[PDB]
Amino acid sequence: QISVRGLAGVENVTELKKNFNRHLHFTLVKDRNVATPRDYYFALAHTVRDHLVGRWIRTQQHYYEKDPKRIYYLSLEFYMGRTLQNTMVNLALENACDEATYQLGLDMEELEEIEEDAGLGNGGLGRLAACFLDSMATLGLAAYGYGIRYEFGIFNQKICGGWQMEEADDWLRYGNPWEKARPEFTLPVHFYGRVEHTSQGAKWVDTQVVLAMPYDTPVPGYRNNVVNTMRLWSAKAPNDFNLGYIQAVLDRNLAENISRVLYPNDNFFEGKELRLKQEYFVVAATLQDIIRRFKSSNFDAFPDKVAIQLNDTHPSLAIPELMRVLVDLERLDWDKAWEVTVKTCAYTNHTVLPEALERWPVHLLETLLPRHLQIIYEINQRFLNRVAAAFPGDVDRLRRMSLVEEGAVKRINMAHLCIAGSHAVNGVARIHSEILKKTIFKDFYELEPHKFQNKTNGITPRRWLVLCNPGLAEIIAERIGEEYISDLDQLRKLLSYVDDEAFIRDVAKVKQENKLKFAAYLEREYKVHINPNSLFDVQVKRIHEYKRQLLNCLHVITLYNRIKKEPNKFVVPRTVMIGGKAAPGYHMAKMIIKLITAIGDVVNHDPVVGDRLRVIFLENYRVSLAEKVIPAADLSEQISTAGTEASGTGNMKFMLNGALTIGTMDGANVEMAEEAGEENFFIFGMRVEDVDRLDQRGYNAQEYYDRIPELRQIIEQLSSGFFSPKQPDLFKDIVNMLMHHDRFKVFADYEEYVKCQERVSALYKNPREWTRMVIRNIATSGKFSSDRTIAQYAREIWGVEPSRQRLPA
Amino acid sequence: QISVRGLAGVENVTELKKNFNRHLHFTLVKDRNVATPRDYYFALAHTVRDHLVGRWIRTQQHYYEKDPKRIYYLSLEFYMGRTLQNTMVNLALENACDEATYQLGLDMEELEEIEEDAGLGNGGLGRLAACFLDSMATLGLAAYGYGIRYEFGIFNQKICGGWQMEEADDWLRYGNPWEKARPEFTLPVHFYGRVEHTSQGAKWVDTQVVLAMPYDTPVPGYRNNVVNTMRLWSAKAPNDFNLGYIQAVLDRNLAENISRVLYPNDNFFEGKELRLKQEYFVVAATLQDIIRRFKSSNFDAFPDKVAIQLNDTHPSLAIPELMRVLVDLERLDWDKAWEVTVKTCAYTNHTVLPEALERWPVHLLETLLPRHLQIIYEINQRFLNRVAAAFPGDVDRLRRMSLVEEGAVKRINMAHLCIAGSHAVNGVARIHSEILKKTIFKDFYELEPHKFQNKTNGITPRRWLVLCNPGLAEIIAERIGEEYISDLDQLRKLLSYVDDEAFIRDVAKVKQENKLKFAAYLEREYKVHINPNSLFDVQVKRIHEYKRQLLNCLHVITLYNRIKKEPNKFVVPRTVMIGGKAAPGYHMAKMIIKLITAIGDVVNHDPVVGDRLRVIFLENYRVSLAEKVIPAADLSEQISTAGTEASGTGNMKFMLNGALTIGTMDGANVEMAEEAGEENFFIFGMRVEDVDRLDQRGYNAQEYYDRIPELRQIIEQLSSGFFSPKQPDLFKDIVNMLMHHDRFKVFADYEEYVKCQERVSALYKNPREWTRMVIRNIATSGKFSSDRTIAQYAREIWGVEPSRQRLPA
Ligand SMILES: O=c1cc(-c2ccc(F)cc2)oc2cc(O)cc(O)c12
Ligand SMILES: O=c1cc(-c2ccc(F)cc2)oc2cc(O)cc(O)c12
Repeated sequence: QISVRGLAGVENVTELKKNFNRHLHFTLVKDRNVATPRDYYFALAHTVRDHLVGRWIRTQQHYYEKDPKRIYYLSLEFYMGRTLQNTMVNLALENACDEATYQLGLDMEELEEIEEDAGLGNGGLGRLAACFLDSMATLGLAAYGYGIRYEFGIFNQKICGGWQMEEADDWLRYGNPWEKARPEFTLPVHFYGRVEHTSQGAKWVDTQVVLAMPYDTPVPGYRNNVVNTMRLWSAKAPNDFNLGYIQAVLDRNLAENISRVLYPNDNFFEGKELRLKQEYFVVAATLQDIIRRFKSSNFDAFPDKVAIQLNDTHPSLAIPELMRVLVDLERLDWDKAWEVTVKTCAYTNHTVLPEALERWPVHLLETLLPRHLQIIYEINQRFLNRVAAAFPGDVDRLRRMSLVEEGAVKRINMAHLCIAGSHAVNGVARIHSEILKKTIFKDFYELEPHKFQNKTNGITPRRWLVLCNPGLAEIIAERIGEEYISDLDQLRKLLSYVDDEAFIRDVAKVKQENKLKFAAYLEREYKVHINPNSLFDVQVKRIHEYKRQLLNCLHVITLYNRIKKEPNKFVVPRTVMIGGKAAPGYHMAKMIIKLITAIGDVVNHDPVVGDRLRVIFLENYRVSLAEKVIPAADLSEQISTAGTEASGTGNMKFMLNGALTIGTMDGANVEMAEEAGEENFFIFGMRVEDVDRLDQRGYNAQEYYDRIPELRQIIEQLSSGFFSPKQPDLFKDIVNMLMHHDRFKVFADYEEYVKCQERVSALYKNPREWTRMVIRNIATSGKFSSDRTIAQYAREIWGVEPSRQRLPA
Repeated sequence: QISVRGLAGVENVTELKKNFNRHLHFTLVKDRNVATPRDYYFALAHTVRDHLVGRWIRTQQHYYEKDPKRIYYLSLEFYMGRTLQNTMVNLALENACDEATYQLGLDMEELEEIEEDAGLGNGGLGRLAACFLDSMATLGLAAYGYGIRYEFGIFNQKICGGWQMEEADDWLRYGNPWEKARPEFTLPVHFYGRVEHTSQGAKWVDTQVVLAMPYDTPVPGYRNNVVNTMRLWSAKAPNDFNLGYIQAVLDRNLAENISRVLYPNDNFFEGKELRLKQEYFVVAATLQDIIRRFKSSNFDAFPDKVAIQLNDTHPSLAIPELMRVLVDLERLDWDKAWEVTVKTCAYTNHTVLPEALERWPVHLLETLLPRHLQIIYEINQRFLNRVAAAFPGDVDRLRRMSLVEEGAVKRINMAHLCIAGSHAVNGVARIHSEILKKTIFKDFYELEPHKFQNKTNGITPRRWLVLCNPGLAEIIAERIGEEYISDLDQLRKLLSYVDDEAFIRDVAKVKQENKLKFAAYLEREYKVHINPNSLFDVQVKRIHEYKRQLLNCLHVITLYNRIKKEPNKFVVPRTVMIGGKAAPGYHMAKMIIKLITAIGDVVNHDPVVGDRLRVIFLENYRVSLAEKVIPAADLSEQISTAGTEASGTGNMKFMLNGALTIGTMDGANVEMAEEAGEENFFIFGMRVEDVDRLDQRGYNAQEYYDRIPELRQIIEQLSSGFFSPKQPDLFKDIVNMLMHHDRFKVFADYEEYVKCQERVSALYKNPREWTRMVIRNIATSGKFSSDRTIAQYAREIWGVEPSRQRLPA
């Protein structure tokens, strides 16, 4: 059909069809008379998996022969989404499979929809890991993703009576054809026990053993024939475990609970034992595997052969674990073991919000990991000795920098552990990296300025353009070729097309087609009727106070009130779509979801409004829904309070896909506006400096309420029960937070947000100028490719050279 | 190599090799450089599975088209063992695979050893189910095995310090290539709740739902291209289940515990709730599936299209369940629903031992299955009304026959439910069936004499001859052809060879080869050194008081004492091998294992004994060990107290494989001796009538102890600590039971057992006459083919005609 989807050759097609029918018969044990669409999906998945195998075997082979430095990306989260379409894209099989399936009388797009998302992450951090794996494969790095194969990923979200309800995400019920179990590489992980000191060193004894069984998933690079590995551990009980009889067998569950379920908190730390178990489990199994590989190539060369990247502090125990192995098992002296550890490990920080910081109570570590605690204290002592020598007399510095926090309960600051034990610490956007150096890690920065770097986040243009937006991919490719898909900076060439009538027509056409398709998807799957001619105003991301969905709610209510005041006046019609999950125990986040739906109930059913204003809560926001809605968006809402959103990646996805951004100077928004030019971005609100000025004098929300009549009216509607006539006090908690306890200064930005929203509507009245600005955005979106990010990691942290050379087929 | 293993054609072999290499690459994702023997096993398993698929699809297809009466064998146990070799045998692929693997440089026999047993049963009952599936497929019956896919089968048995230790049988760790998950046929099963009565009948409401997900395993018939289905249910939680968050997900375990583990009791009832859950779970899912199939062909024709065979009372709830569906859901009147139920259901009884009888407390049924209880009471009332009309005034009869037993706790007699709700009740050997009519079911028999039948047990000559003893299979086939493998009566033709010098030579040679192979297997796997020239005296079966392993121990100790008395006298050398599992909570059974090993410690280490007497406990007796040891045996020990062993099947396996039997007139032993002639069997001990005479006057063990000096010496050795020098009182419980509380009258049979054992040794001194008697045994073993058994079931219970006609390939 379209060119970027590749060739459908006669041979190729015939072959895919034969293999499809072979899998249906032999793999699925079905004839064409009893097969369901699910069987068909499975037959196709196996057929495509077949094309990976040789490449996967050869790539792993090639790494053994060449022995390059290996990158180990340790994450508790990999937010992969669906694998089928991504695999086809990367193997150039898409058109061939479309053709092959078509000829069997099947719609490939209908089959694609049957695949469960691998929702093994919460949000930005987990998706960053996924984009990274794609880029690392595309850049020919010998890189391995290591995590946990959770039986249950992020919960499926249902709305009932406007409230979020959580359901178990049983993504493995029907089987996963993409993974290969490797039981022969099963490893023991130890817990509990106690430490004996002997003649020749400390001994960790009387432990409980859980086994870690690995599952490997192929990670194909873009058309280079590279297939890297994602290795995820599953917990299994040993067979002597517990071993009246029945109960002992049933108690095997206790041990396997470790890999059972993803904790569904985004930027929130919950200090539960099961969570620490997961953190140690992935670290212990991963490090044994790393060391085993290494010895099949003296520890002096370890950092020349191994890089370990820590995705947040979740795998911070890799630092004490590597020490434990080097010192207790391999019998290296402390100082050498330490040198090796620091040169191997690097730490990526993802947020400055205090409630996200991992601070583990000591009593927990004491019981579960007694040896690791001793090692942590030893690290703390030696670290503080270095600090005291550098800053003699500065006792306050000593307590601020300690890995151990005194207080009610003593805790370990895992972020402090990470900085101490890493040769590099990076934030995830320039402004975030600056804030790390100015504020929370200032002391660490003054001690070791060389450790601190920036690596601005990115997204893969494979999933986030070619895959989800083939029509845009194609019109770009018509003008400038296909090379940009693995070299996104090439999009700058689109700037010479900003005054091309045909290209303007194409850009707008693709946007319109995307909106029609999405509007249809809404009606089919969720019986809702949206005007496709309206401006699509979308905020999709986890529900959070800092992300300020509430600010969007205030704008929505304002438009509503303006319409009612003057019903017979023109306004640019909008569909406001808001979507995301709240963490199950985050009450405020759950109230915001309810507020959103309650506004919809009023707005969507008002006859005077008509199709001028629609408010839709998009249920079950996940990767596969992002792929649908992001291409359909006109306006991206990126409206976190300045200094709170470390980077964001949603922002970049929308820039790439032809939406304009309304946002604060926060996270990568600053770099996006810099790349596109401020005149091509809808910037509003306090800067970082403004927020600090307001904090110095104190944030009084009442001042805003007293001075802005439009705002007062909204707060009164909320309070009086305009939005909740049966429970008039439903939203008392919300009004109250906004008036008395708003950490995120919603009111402070309200006035500038509304004015800036008026400028958006004004530009939308002028399609040509809208589209011209869109082009300026897409054309400058190159920096935000994860290819750029990973090449920066490779060169400035890992000490490896990326490559775009094909392995042989 | 050998003829019964089939042709290895050039095409066949080439083809298997291609498919083997295809699976290694594509299925297992391995090159020949990294593959382990386990990978090789898996590649072969997939390759053989491929040959089943078309046949499986066509057979299921054929049953839909022809719509024959369907047989549903409901068992909580299917003791399948390994599948690979059995599949090859039934598809005639064995030599071809041997050749194909050989050419790849692999030993097929080494690969076969890597397969886990599917140990989804305890002993006789579970193995009977497996043999039946084989026969039903071989006789072209449209038959389905229905059970539970336990995650853990019968525990792996280790001996430590002579004691049994249990380990979890994690048979699914590496995957099962033989099963196909069918998630699309998932069904709800309900538990708990309460009953509302309405205008239109009773309604079971507020239930908890567990899902039943089926896994299908192919059951190939012998060379007829028939492949039937074994469908096993796995328990899965619904996704709204429990749905703070984490705990709700972790609690999904509660529901899935149902299919987690096989209860390891043989002929023992344990009234645990989890066990009742399993019983209902398999019944509820099975019946929905049966009815669904039926409606895709009015309930008047149900029994013309459906037979349900109940393997013991374990699935007795099928009777109230079928009523519940017919009455509550389908709205049939009681009497019609009942007629349908009786005409559909048939009950096989497996034992008369009182501790095996399922008697479920009412409070348990009340809570878990309140509707089923009401239906059971309704059945009871109507049944007792029929009894009162037939036997007016006989109040005692009424209480004896009640389905409900009064007492401490009220209980339901599930066996009574089965007789009431079945058109046929069979025992499992002639003498057992007679005892059912004379004793425990006399009342039921007097009411409905037409219900009571015999169906003498059998074993499949595929697994139990061709597969485990190819060398015997071959020399038989040399004289009489291959037809006997599916028509075992043909073995009678061997009687014309009883005076053939060559055939005598062959029989003895094969026995000798089997003993060499087994003796080697002992050294390799368990570092033990046995004289292959000795008589192999084997007792393999579950450890039980009724099976009288202790009687064997007494004989062993007697030979020991005789040798010591007169060291310099000739005795026929013996290896006594005893093996089997004790139920984990059966203290006595566990003490017997320890006694066995303690005798070995004394006997095997006595220099004066030499290699004249060896005592070996065979660890982890299971199906795949039976396949090795049974062909190697000279003497089969079948020595249960008369009237206790309903049938036995071990007895038949050994008769088929060239061992002579020493046994009591118990179970099928009576029919075996009748088939072979008593002169060709070593019969000893009390008959049934003798046991009854002894019970009438009282069993005084002391009388035996006082009159038999040889016996007194043994009891004194036991007591004084001859066998346990460090714990002198170790065996106090055993001496005590033997002296004061022996239900099984070990002493009563001791004297006759020893004399009869002397006759065995005497015949063994004469190889030619030994072998001639062996031939008379093999030659008359035809009746004990499960083909005979199933043809009897088909004709006299199910109302279907067996067939030996090939389906097209
Ligand atoms: O997931 C959560 C996130 C947040 C949060 C608040 C404010 C920030 F700035 C950042 C995160 O708070 C919580 C409070 C709870 O009691 C339970 C929760 O699950 C959360
Ligand atoms: O598995 C068992 C079998 C028997 C048994 C005894 C005598 C017979 F005649 C038959 C069976 O007794 C038991 C007693 C227990 O306390 C626990 C057990 O697990 C068992």
